[PDB]
Amino acid sequence: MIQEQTMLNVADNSGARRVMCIKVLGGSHRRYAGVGDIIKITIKEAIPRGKVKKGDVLKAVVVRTKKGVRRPDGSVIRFDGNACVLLNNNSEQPIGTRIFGPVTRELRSEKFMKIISLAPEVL
Amino acid sequence: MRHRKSGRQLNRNSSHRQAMFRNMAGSLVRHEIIKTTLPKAKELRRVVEPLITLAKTDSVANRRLAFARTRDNEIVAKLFNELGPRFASRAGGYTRILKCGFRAGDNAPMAYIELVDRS
Amino acid sequence: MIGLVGKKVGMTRIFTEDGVSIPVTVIEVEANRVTQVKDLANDGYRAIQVTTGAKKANRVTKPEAGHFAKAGVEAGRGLWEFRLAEGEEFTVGQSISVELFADVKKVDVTGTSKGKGFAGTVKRWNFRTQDATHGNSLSHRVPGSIGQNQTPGKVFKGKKMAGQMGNERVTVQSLDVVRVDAERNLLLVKGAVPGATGSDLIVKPAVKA
Amino acid sequence: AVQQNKPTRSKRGMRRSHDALTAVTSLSVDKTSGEKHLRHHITADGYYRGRKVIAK
Amino acid sequence: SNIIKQLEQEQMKQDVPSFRPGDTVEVKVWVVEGSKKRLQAFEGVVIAIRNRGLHSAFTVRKISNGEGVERVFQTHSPVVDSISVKRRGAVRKAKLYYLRERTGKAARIKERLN
RNA sequence: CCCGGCGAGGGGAGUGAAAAAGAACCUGAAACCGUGUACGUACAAGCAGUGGGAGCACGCUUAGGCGUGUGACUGCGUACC
RNA sequence: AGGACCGAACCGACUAAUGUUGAAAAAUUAGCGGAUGACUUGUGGCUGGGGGUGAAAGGCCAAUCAAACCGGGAGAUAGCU
RNA sequence: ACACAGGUGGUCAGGUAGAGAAUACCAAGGCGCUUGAGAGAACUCGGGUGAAGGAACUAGGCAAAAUGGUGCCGUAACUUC
RNA sequence: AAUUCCUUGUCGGGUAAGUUCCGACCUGCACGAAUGGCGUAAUGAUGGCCAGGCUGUCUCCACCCGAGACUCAGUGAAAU
RNA sequence: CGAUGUCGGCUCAUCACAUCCUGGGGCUGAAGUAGGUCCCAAGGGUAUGGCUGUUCGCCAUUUAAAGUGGUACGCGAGCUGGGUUUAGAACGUCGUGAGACAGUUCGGUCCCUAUCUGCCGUGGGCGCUGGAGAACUGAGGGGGGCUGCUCCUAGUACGAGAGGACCGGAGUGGACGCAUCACUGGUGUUCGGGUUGUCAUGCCAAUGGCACUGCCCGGUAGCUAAAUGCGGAAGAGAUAAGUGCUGAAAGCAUCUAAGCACGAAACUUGCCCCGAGAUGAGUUCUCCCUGACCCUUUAAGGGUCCUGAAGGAACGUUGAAGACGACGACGUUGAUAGGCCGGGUGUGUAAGCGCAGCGAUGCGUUGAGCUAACCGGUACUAAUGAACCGUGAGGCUUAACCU
Ligand SMILES: [Mg+2]
Repeated sequence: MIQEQTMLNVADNSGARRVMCIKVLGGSHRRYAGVGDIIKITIKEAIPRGKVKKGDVLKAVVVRTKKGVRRPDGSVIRFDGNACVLLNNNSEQPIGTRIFGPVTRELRSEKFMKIISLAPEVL
Repeated sequence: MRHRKSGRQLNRNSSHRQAMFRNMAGSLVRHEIIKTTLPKAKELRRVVEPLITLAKTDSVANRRLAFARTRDNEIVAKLFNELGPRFASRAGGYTRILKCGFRAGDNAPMAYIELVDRS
Repeated sequence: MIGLVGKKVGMTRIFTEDGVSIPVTVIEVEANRVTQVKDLANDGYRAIQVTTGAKKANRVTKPEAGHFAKAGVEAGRGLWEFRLAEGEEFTVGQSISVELFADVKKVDVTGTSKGKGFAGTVKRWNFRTQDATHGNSLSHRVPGSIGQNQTPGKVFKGKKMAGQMGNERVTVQSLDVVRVDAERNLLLVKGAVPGATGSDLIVKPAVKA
Repeated sequence: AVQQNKPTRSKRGMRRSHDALTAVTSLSVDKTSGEKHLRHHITADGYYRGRKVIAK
Repeated sequence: SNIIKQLEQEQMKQDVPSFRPGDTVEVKVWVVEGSKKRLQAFEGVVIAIRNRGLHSAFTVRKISNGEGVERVFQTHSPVVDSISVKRRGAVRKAKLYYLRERTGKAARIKERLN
């Protein structure tokens, strides 16, 4: 459950450390955002030399939420980090190639098959 | 709303509510019958009748219980020595409610609450 | 097609074999006993008046039981009437089991909602509160403006204002039937039916086909 | 926040049209002491449903 | 009630191992993909248990990839398959909310033995 | 003298020309508020009247005829300075 | 040592809410500042209205101040309502 | 103007915690603040708690939240040192 | 510029976005040297801008505790 | 001018159509895709922030779109007081000056308990022509009406390729609204634990009081969203724009004049809800009352005694019902409430004793002790014998049967 003006975590080797969402996507007035979702974010913090840079504006996918997501048995999988993974603005696919930390089955798709392939642990 | 709830506020906060029913039960058991309001009547049903049910076992632990409830050894005495063995067979219903009309100075609906085995 | 009489036994969840927790609501459907069959000749409309259950015999009245006695059937806990669909006939003394719903998939639960008392407008009509700070005096949950300056200079019919919310006839539609326990006269349906536990309910089939 | 006319005293009766009191319907007779009292209340003499419920 | 619990008792799983909070446990859950019902493990520390019969549940916390993964497990769910107490634990409080963040040194729980 | 709290206040009883002179006391207007009678009044829109007028009630009476009170219905009609 | 520091009393009155037919003709509540000094306070004393006094703001001079209050001219005057 | 949350000068200084006339609980001592009795809608007053988010709110981080003790370690720009 | 009309001047900073601020630029409508000028540590319930912390400020409110509101009894205004 | 407060915001709006998305056409300098334009169509929908008091605008990034106006530039007896617009103060500027500047800057009291209309609720009266109790009927009125994306058809029609459809279908969203607490949570100052200071219980032990619930950690019921069910229709009818059919007037032609069709989120419906104060008070079913008499102004009249039904009301216990009313359930025959019993729940191994240990403490007894609203029971208490109300067969006029 991520709204805008929320700091997140960069869960890969894309180069950034601290980002913040500026736009929930996928429909007008969509208030909050969960996993498997595409959001337009800034970059507040990147490494001294990386693939990305401070202040860059691009899309990302959310992979870990503090609030957690549910399963059809009723079970919920909560994390301790509102953490996300960058994407391309246009080809809509990630930048880094080393996923940091575990992910969910709600990420897997034909869309993010690449990422879960690079994932260290899939819940 | 107050759906499926319980308890009565009595226009008092809980520290007043708790310290009152301490002195209300301590007064009652001392005389087995007092005069009070019908609202204060029906809730003291839910106070002393478990204390009577507590009086059906005199453990020295339960000697500590009622003094923790009341801070009055005399009532702790009187429950266990007398009221315990008195009401020792009754499956609840240790009291009786006598709505006795209205109070003079304010039109308040008074009641008499007594014990069953009082005579 | 006719509906049947239920009662909100309570909400629960059914696990499937496959790890899917379906929240259903337990509703019992007793022997729904037909009482009066309204017609075209006397009444102009085909409808069966039914009952189910029973009540205290010292509480049923002489006008009431004589209606049952004319039917020659046990006094229920209440009377209900369903408009008969055509080609669907019944006798007077017939009772009806839950097994009519053995073939449905979606049904409609008709029930009196819970009673929420005198609701506030923000609660009743999903309004916005005003600011709780930045200078607001005494207007933290008021609805603010209600009309206009003088040219339609009144308040209009059907204005969203405060009042009783709930305690009334609502009907959630298209609810999936899950299990028809004809053995102990029960019914499992996915969803959250109106009203509180033990309130009586009306289960018709789905109105949207 | 105040009247722009004066209300008629005819309205004042109509305002007080529902403000009437209500007398007691019947009085419960004590079956033993004979006297009357409120239904579901004790007598003025400590009797209720016949018996001496309280020596006052 | 008398009828509600009749439908709950016919769905509770009989193979439930009893334990306490603070007990390091393993859970084997089902994972289906394509037709591959693989039985994926999960393992960590019970921080809380919710006891409501058929609706009973609990919560297992682990520290995976340096991150605190919490999955609340419904007890009688069919999709969990095995619960295995790998280690009991000597806690006092009934629910371990402070162990959502007490990590490293203060992540330690001493093992119950009575 | 009776009610009442030994009250308050009243009711007798007496006084006096008179107490509808009783001391909150000549006379008691209006506003205001009663209580009773009459008639009207619970599908009906507006300075509240007026004009017409059903009925009821009611007085003379010769209940004819009318007075009186009420105003069913209806025409007309937007206070005053 | 200090128109030194923190901080009670004390002395303020900064912010916000309340209150606004108020508990109150200016206050309460919560925080606020100063708090050995150009401090604060008791008891007196003095300065009088075109005058006083004023770390000045027309500020203050008995709930009154760009000219205090009271009495007198005085039934000021009013091409106005 | 009130049996009015205001104002009013001096004196007296128990115990425990506590640097303290801070507080916090008490003693001595004095009270329970002149309508109650219920009910436990909205709304308002005063409060407490809050998933995820963390100022985006807004004129404005107003208000709230938060910080806060002692001992020790440590401490920039600049400085009129 | 507490002074700049034009004017959201231009450039730079900052922000994703900055009619604000900050630093330049001087084209100073209509700076200016004791009605001082330009600086300045310290100071400030001083103005504006930025961050961290912080959180019902907001998203989007939800619940509960008291005080009223409401019922009854006694009392019993107001302005218009 | 004996007072009609205005900028902007906020909270609530509502209307128009001169239509932004959506819907339907026509033409194209419309291959398709994408458009252009005009017509029909107002049912629904129709951003957030940076900036500045703003409005506006600029910008960032969304949407399917980010319609335009009317409403005292809607909306202060609803809010805000930033802008404007009091007194304080300063600069620029002007004036000798006092002063002033649609020059700027700093600071700068937002009263109103609702009589009426109104509106949302909820009642009482009376009526509906014997009384009563239910079932309704459904006049009318209200709710509701959004859309994305993905896939299929199919990389097909089209197209040189690039690109890429119609139509038809599916799946999933967003936004909204309803139901709701099974789940996820929150709350849960009535349950349990922890802990500080102090006071008290003769004292220890053990408690309690007070310290924002003293400070915490938890947490039942309920209430709750962020939790999760469902909704938006399909269909019908008449249509708008528009497309036609046959076809004269007018030997042709012509959608029109006769006749016939098609045609849109608009309309009527169809869905939900209200609903006989629908005075036009409707319908159905049930139940109850079958006395004596006088009186005169005979009258749809006055009274007396007899009778008091169905039932209703009142009373009590009460509710997931509730401001109060109203509504529901129960009142001994009885589970209505309380207690009780069993449970469950949460809390987390009580106290007491034993043990170890100088002791703090730890271990044993011990998932102990306890447990709010809960589950199942239990009449143990409180739900009284009454009494009350409401009566005694129900006007006239026809007709239509039957006598
Ligand atoms: Mg009244």
